[PDB]
Amino acid sequence: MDSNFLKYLSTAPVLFTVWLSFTASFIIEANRFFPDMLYFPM
Amino acid sequence: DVAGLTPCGESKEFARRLDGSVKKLQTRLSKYEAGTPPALALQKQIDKTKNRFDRYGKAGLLCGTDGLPHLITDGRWTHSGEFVIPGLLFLYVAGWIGWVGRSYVLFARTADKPTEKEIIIDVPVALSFVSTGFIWPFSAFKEFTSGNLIVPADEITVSPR
Amino acid sequence: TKFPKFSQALAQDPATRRIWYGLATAHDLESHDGMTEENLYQKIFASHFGHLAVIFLWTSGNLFHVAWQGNFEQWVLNPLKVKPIAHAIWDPHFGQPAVKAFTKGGVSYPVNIATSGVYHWWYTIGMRSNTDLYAGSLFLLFLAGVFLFAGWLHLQPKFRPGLSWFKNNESRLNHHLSGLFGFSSLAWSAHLIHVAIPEARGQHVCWDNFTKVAPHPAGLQPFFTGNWGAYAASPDTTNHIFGTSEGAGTAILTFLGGFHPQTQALWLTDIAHHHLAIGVVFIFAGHMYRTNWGIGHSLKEILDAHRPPGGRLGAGHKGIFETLTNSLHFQLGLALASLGVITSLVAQHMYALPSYAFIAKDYVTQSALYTHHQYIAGFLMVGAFAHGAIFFVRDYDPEQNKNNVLARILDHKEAIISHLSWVSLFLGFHTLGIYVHNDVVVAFGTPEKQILVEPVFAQWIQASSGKALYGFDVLLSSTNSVAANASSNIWLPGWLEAINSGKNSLFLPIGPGDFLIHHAIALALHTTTLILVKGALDARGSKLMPDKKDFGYAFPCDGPGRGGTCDISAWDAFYLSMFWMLNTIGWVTFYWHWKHITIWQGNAGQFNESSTYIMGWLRDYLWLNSSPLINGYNPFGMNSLSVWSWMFLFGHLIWATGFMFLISWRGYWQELIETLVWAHERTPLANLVRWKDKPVALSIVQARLVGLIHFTAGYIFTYAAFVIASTTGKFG
Amino acid sequence: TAVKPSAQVVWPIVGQEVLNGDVGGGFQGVQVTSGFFQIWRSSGITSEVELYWCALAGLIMSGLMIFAGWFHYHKAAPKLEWFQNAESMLNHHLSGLLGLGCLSWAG
Amino acid sequence: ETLNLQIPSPTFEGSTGGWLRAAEVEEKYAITWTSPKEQVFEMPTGGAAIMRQGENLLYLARKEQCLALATQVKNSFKITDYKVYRIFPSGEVQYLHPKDGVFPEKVNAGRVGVGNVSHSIGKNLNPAQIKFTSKSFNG
Amino acid sequence: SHSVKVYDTCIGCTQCVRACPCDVLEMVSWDGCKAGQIASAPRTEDCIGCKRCETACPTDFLSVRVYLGGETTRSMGLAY
Amino acid sequence: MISDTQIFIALILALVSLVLAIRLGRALYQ
Amino acid sequence: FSPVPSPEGTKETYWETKAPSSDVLGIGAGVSSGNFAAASVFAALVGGYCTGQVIPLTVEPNPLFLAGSFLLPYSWALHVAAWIQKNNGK
Ligand code: CLA
Ligand code: CLA
Ligand code: CLA
Ligand code: CLA
Ligand code: CLA
Ligand SMILES: CC1=CCCC(C)(C)[C@H]1/C=C/C(C)=C/C=C/C(C)=C/C=C/C=C(C)/C=C/C=C(C)/C=C/C1=C(C)CCCC1(C)C
Ligand SMILES: CC1=CCCC(C)(C)[C@H]1/C=C/C(C)=C/C=C/C(C)=C/C=C/C=C(C)/C=C/C=C(C)/C=C/C1=C(C)CCCC1(C)C
Ligand SMILES: CC1=C(C/C=C(\C)CCC[C@H](C)CCC[C@H](C)CCCC(C)C)C(=O)c2ccccc2C1=O
Repeated sequence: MDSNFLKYLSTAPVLFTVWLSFTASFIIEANRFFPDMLYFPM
Repeated sequence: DVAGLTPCGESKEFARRLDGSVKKLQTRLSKYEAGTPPALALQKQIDKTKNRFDRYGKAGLLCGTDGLPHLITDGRWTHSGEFVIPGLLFLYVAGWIGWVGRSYVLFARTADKPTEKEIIIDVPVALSFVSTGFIWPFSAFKEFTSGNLIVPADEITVSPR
Repeated sequence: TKFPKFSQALAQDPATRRIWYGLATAHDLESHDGMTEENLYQKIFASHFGHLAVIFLWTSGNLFHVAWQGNFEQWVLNPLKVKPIAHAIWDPHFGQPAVKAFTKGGVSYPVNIATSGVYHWWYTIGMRSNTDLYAGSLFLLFLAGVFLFAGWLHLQPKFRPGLSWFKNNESRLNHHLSGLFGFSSLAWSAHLIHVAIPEARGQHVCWDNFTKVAPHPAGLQPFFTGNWGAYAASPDTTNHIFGTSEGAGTAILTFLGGFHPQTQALWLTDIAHHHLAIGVVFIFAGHMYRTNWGIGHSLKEILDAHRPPGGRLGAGHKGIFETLTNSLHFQLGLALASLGVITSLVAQHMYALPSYAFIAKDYVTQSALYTHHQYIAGFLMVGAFAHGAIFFVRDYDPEQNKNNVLARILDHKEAIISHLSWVSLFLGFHTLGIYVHNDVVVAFGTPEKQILVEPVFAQWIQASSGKALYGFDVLLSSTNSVAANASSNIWLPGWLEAINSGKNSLFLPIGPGDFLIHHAIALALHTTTLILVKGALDARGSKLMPDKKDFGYAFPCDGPGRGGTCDISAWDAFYLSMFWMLNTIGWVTFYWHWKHITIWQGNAGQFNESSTYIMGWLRDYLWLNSSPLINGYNPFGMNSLSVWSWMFLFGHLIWATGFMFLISWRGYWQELIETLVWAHERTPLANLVRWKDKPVALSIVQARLVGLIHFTAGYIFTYAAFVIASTTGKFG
Repeated sequence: TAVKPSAQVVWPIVGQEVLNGDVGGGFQGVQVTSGFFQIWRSSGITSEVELYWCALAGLIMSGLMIFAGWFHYHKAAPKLEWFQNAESMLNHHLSGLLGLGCLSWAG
Repeated sequence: ETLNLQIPSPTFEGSTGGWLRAAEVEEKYAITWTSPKEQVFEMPTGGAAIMRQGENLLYLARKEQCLALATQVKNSFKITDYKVYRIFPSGEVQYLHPKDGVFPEKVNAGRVGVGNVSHSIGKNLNPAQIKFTSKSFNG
Repeated sequence: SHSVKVYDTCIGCTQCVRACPCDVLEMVSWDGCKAGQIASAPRTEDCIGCKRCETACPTDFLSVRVYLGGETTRSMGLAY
Repeated sequence: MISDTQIFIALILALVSLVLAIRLGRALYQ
Repeated sequence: FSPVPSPEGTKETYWETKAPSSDVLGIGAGVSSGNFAAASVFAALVGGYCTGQVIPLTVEPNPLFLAGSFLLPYSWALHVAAWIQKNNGK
């Protein structure tokens, strides 16, 4: 894959948008399978 | 119980919360036919609402006079799952993010163009750092005691006063 | 060309800026041309007498207007049903419906109902008729004149004190503790024992009969025997009707604790014994310092000796004595910080422990008094930090303060400022985060997913004082405790009755809504402190302006270079913290008033459920209680809440006009004014008239001050109109 | 007159499916106020099948415009004397764009 | 040296941006310059004027207005022949710029330094030290 | 008028003098810097306080310092 | 109730305060 | 800014030694460290005893036990004076 295109995807706004979309996405998935967790179950 | 609170499993106001929440959904369900997509959507919401109320009742949460769960955060172990353990979980992630971010800013200082490493992140090296964060409490304290976390006051720029 | 006679730099300005700046600098005597230190202290001395007379004239007018136009005598007969009158209205802009709508209070003329509580204070301390209200007004008119003459007299050449007098720290402290604080607390104990307590028991005691009416039947014989407890015998019964002889005791010095059951106020014999005890303690305190007879302390010696030997404070307080004595701004800051805390204690302890009879059934007076004194507190607290900033810029000498507590503060100012920055952000992220979580979770129909933290630490403190509401069974709440057994023969029985009735405001029940707002109030206290501390500690210099102290306290900026330096002065951090002070007192008074109006209705559960999200504050407090206020006039008529309805809109108008001075800045306005100057000169019949002062746009600093004043004035008028009209309209 | 227009349906995640209100017609969704339904009836759409063809027609146009922006910057960029033809541009934007736009829409 | 009041003025059609009553009762500023051409320039107070070939003369209300024109006349028309005068209503004409025949950014002998402080800016005196004293903060 | 000061950290770059819109500053001879020249403020009665000189100055802390003072017709930049 | 003569006593004493306030203000003004 | 006055008999009390000079003790500058230490324990015992005897406070408290109870905080200042004198060789 082109190294200048990979250097473009390594730029701060793309990584910030991708990482926080990935981060938001597994919070969303964790609340789909395991909803309404007000407390650590113990 | 604690602070004059009632366990949610025997609170009558918690019981009325669950019933009112389901009556509100059932009257919306009364306007749809059985196999329709709006009927299945609301029937799945009545199942979810009942499950949540059942779980809260059996969890050891304490309800108020208002029938809502209240959190006890004074440090007692019977209630550590409401703040102390979520907090221990948080600080592990937070220190991980902090240790990993700190490790990359120190790497980028030794670069050919240090400010280009911060707007164009060296993703293989930055991923090398994110994996290292799992033992940040040991790595950061050894960093502290080996004189590499804290810089002395006389290498820090301060205002004249 | 001669108005700023104290400033030749302003008196030679040819613009309209001279009039504005001369008015705004008039009281800053230190900056006036040719000011010596002798004259600075002598003008402050006289203008303190002049301020004192203004306070006595303000008080005499309140007494006079109530004696003349009030219904004090009718109110005294039936104090829970009559609404006290402040003064009458004579306004030729009124219509005849307005004249009728304001003719309440049992009188035949338009009047303003009083929210100040002066009726309850004057009743409790003894006043019964209009003729002793007027006698008090006459005394204050005399006292104002005596202090006006004293101010003029101590400006005369022989009566002007020397700087050695003004800086006698030990003699002034001895007299202010033992005489101004202590003896007058003792003299106020005498007034209650001789006048207020007898007239609370039906017996009139005035100048006419005081020397022949004994406060106690035994009478100054138990005092000279050590049988002091004979003065606590037969306290007022719980059947006592205040102002009358029925149910009355003979005691003058008691420690019963709790409230008089009918007035719902502290016992007058507890209050007299409070002032006797406080007065004795203060008189002893006023013997601490050495003046002329060889006993006592040198203040300089105490400060020099308090350097901890571990060396963690450096040189300690060596040289603080000279720094505080020579800096009036350092003295002012200590006084304002101390005064600011007290006026906050006054607001907190007067709603929970009221001393005046039948007040705390005056929901409007109780609300206005709290709101008034917390706002005074926030202003005093800002001023202390502002004058601490003025101290560092102007009066602080780093070479007379080598390695002090003061110099070592400035040595780790970034440690202090960054840790305020962290704690503000720490509080702000999570306090706002929980509230937004609760709002979103409640909006989606799931209020049981709210994060509701029980404020157990405060509930445990309530229980430690005997509150039997949370089952904590600790200290005073515990029946068999060393704490509970110790106070049992004195105030414990009366206090437990007072704190375990849900009929007063002593240690009000708290829950998750109270937890959340206290952490918001904590956020606002640390953030206001941050701006003010950053203003004080960066006042002398920073990295942008390392020579910031050469420019003063209030300067506009250092220009657009070095990135831009708008709001870089220490004054500008006063400016910025004023918004945060207004925000915090808003959060405090919004909380106090909503918690009280819901309790006064009998619906404390409405606060309990709706305070945990922000829409509950918006609809159940601001929107719900707005309706009596905004209906003070409408196309269907008007009532006596029409004035507050107008002040409400008036306050929104002043507040918004302040935005114009804060958002739009000078360059736009100076260029308009140049087009207006052109048009006047070119307009026939109008260019016959010429300005003496060239019209100019307001200065950069002045516009900040003008916008801040408009913002602040709009803030006060709006809330006062709301807190008074919503409480009046509801009566609950 | 009875059904409320709605063209946005939310996923059930954190209780947010309360936003799928009863807009009518055996349907749950977010009520939309942009007036597209009234446009489509004015256009004579009358079925979801034709709405899919309009959606494809937009996508093909969307691809053609991004191609033209690339093409006219990187492959075939007009010279300044092309852009400085104000009489030609006005003739075409009055006659061709606005005039044939109205005439075709009238048809 | 003195302003020759008879020097022709650049062709201008007038504007509302010119000087007001304060120029005829307090002070007025004038700028003269030599132009090799009859060319359009921009007035500091408004629109465009045309400077005549040869010697031009303007009157402005502010000293900064004369120098803002001087900057423009030297940056776009390469005229460095500009002399700025101050004129009082008493008739007194005060030569201003360049003050000694040489531009300020070029050094000249016989210029005495005003405002020069022998130490760096951080060596000033603290305000408390010079309180109730006439002593200056620059050491 | 405004008070304009030049400190002996001036490197003689003449940039303040070129940036001054009111001809307040000029260059005088010196021997304390390599350039042999220092900025001077002989005409501060004409200083309007714009601080364009301070912006132009490249020494770490400004060799030229403007201190805004009493306002006049000249220093308020009034054409009226 | 308050008589008008009593109001007039207050106006006399407040007038005495106005005269003393002027003199204190003139002394402060110098 | 002008001379700040202090009462006559003001002396210098700033110390950087192990213990302050005995001048910080005022009228007790000549008392021995043994005498403060014995007074310190005596005031602590008598003050605690008098305090203990009136913990349930009545409307008739013994005035000697009240006055004697003020010896407990006074003992704190006594052992500080005992430490100061011992470290000054008194
Ligand atoms: C009849 C001729 C004609 C037409 C229709 C247009 C149309 C347009 N020109 Mg113009 N243009 C023309 C001739 C024409 N031009 C000439 C001769 C010149 C040289 C002087 C220019 C120079 C020029 C410049 C410099 C710019 C335009 C721009 C635009 C667009 C304006 C934004 C807009 O409303 O688009 C939305 C409206 C639409 C209707 C979208 C339609 C898209 C296609 C291209 C329209 C034509 C399709 C086709 C002819 C129809 C086939 C019908 C068939 C089914 C029967 C628009 C597409 C501007 C622009 O946005 O650039 C992209 C712009 O910056 N034009
Ligand atoms: C991971 C990097 C990192 C680390 C270790 C720190 C460390 C610290 N910061 Mg933070 N800070 C950072 C990034 C970082 N900062 C960024 C990016 C900003 C801009 C928003 C700030 C803004 C900031 C302020 C305004 C304040 C601090 C404060 C502090 C101190 C206390 C902790 C705190 O308040 O956190 C607070 C953290 C934030 C407010 C923002 C953090 C935002 C993200 C989560 C961190 C950045 C992640 C980064 C992209 C890492 C990528 C790594 C990858 C390339 C391998 C501590 C010195 C406070 C202080 O001085 O108190 C003593 C303080 O007041 N910082
Ligand atoms: C016993 C002798 C004595 C007394 C009574 C005073 C009294 C006073 N002096 Mg002092 N003074 C004295 C000796 C004395 N002085 C000596 C010996 C010296 C020379 C060494 C000075 C030098 C001196 C200076 C230089 C100044 C004063 C000033 C003042 C006035 C202070 C302002 C004021 O009214 O505060 C009144 C304060 C109180 C009544 C106590 C404070 C109360 C606190 C804040 C809380 C109270 C709460 C309580 C519940 C109140 C309830 C109110 C009610 C509505 C419920 C005050 C009248 C100042 C002044 O104003 O000059 C005119 C001033 O500038 N004095
Ligand atoms: C609602 C109005 C509001 C809000 C929220 C703030 C918030 C804040 N102010 Mg400001 N301020 C305001 C009005 C406001 N101010 C006004 C009117 C003034 C008068 C001019 C000031 C003057 C002022 C000064 C002078 C100071 C502050 C400070 C602060 C901070 C104090 C609270 C804190 O430390 O943590 C609270 C933190 C927050 C509220 C941040 C919110 C978290 C965000 C929303 C996360 C959301 C991320 C999200 C995905 C973004 C989406 C973007 C989208 C395009 C994708 C904070 C950043 C102080 C400061 O910065 O100290 C550190 C400070 O010194 N403020
Ligand atoms: C700097 C943060 C901060 C600040 C300024 C305050 C301030 C306040 N709190 Mg809050 N509080 C905080 C953090 C904070 N709290 C946290 C993190 C908790 C645990 C959930 C609480 C729990 C709490 C309760 C239960 C109550 C208060 C109350 C109050 C008020 C009275 C004083 C008090 O009890 O202090 C409390 C002080 C502390 C708990 C000390 C916190 C200091 C550390 C540095 C904060 C961070 C700890 C960290 C996150 C946890 C460690 C890890 C752990 C999970 C293993 C006051 C408004 C009381 C009140 O009046 O409410 C109406 C009350 O009853 N607070
Ligand atoms: C802000 C301010 C500025 C400078 C500093 C400062 C001084 C310290 C400060 C103070 C300001 C202060 C303290 C201001 C104080 C202002 C005051 C007290 C003003 C009082 C005015 C009273 C009047 C005019 C009443 C007059 C009555 C009359 C004429 C009745 C007369 C009569 C009637 C009918 C009946 C009787 C017979 C006669 C005689 C015929
Ligand atoms: C900016 C500036 C620059 C330099 C100069 C400057 C002017 C000095 C400065 C200004 C500084 C300023 C403006 C400073 C402001 C400082 C302030 C407002 C300090 C507040 C102090 C309150 C305290 C210590 C309360 C203590 C209560 C206690 C111990 C209660 C205890 C308890 C009791 C008795 C009863 C209940 C149980 C418990 C809880 C046990
Ligand atoms: C509106 C506005 C003006 C124009 C306002 C001017 C020029 C003031 C005109 C006010 C009139 C002439 C008097 C107002 C009268 C006051 C209501 C009462 C003042 C008198 C008391 C103080 C005694 C500015 O000059 C300005 C400057 C910098 C930033 C923002 C602004 C800004 O917003």
